[PDB]
Amino acid sequence: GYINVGAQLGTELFIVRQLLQIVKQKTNQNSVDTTLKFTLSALWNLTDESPTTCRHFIENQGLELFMRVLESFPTESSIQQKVLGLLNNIAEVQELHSELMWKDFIDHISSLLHSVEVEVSYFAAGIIAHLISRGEQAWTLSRSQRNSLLDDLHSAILKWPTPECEMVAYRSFNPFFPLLGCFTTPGVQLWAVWAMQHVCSKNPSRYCSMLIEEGGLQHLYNIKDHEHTDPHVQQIAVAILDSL
Amino acid sequence: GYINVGAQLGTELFIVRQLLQIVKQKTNQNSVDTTLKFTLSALWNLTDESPTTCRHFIENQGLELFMRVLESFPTESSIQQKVLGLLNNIAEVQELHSELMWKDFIDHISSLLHSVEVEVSYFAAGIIAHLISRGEQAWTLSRSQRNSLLDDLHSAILKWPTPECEMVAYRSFNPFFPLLGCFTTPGVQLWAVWAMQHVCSKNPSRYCSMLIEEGGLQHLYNIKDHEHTDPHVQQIAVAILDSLEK
Repeated sequence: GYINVGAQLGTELFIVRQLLQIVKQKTNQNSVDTTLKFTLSALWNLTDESPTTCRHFIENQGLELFMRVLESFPTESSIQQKVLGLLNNIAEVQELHSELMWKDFIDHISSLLHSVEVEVSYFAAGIIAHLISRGEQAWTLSRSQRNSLLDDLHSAILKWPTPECEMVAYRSFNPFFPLLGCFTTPGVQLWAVWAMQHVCSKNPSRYCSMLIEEGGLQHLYNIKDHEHTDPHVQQIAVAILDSL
Repeated sequence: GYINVGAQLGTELFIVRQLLQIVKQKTNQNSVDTTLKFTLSALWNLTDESPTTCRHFIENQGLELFMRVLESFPTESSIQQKVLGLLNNIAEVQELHSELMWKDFIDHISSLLHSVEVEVSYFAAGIIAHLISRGEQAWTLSRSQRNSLLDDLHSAILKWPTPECEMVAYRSFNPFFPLLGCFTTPGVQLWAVWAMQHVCSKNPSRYCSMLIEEGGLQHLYNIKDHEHTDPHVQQIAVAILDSLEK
């Protein structure tokens, strides 16, 4: 039994609200506890493929709470991966795009995009890739930054070694397929195919089939035979292809 | 994206721990507020048809804390309803039966059975009907208390007025069906049939179809033909029968 029809949703957004509180007290205490990392992980996981959870996160001042954990724990890369991992999930939500066009934010993840630790800059890239993928009209901050970041995206990826373990898990590749078509912005394209290549080669049982069943092959073959394609994007896309 | 495959179980049992802590903190400040009430509601909903959550609750000192909740707010009937609704979900998980064989726990539930609020009494009854259902074998507490609870369970159900609104929600009637076959212990069936009639009465669009789909009719049709049946248990049988018969 449960309390009333339609009440499970309110319970989940309440849980979000309480987790964010635990984040706010751990940050006031400057206390990098296991409870705090458990909490950032819970938030991260609850925003996976949940625009509703993501919008609740934004409306409870989450974006500013998290800019503040990034500034309070500058040397904590585990904390930085979970923060940015969630912000990557937010970045996937189109209607939340304007909410992320804040300058203290872009400027911060833009710093993290140049972290040499792929477990941190992979998600900073994901955020940026998703935002740029809208671009033109949608970019309401420094048009020089968008054009700058588009090059920093493309070049940070080239430097990335392959990760030790899996840094991330996906239930679906659908949020990547819009990126795959962004020929005019090759770093956007390059993060998506790099992302796909990474998870497929670490755990092909789960992901190679997922990739094929959601039509990913179509998109990858589409990059390949659209031969006016960035060569680094072509490189990875044909490497994902000849592996299936 | 999310942290790693199969990690939603660790995060949700972490949630159960953090909610229990908020209960502990609100109880400690005598703060009966929206946070406390949301947190009880959250624990209630999270234990719905979820033996892992029920077990994590018991393994993280849930039972002790919730009785400390009943003892701290003895007139807060909204708190009591939520507390007893969770404990009713736990009373459904047979693996957990023994963990609820604590006389101090049962004393609380027996006492709340006599509440003048059906919204509170209904859930004490539910914990009791399920526990008496497990059979005199699994009842590691007194037999003189097990039987008196059956007389009280049965006589309480017949005192209850029609509640104003739906008191509870369910996704499946399955946990009730074993209760329907307790011809030995009538008040246990009476809770089951009263509860089904309550939700069909208040929300037939939802429950009249759910009850039929899950094979509830044959369980009721068992009660209509078995002639050595409790009369009150039998009359609710037929009234639900005809109501479901559209």
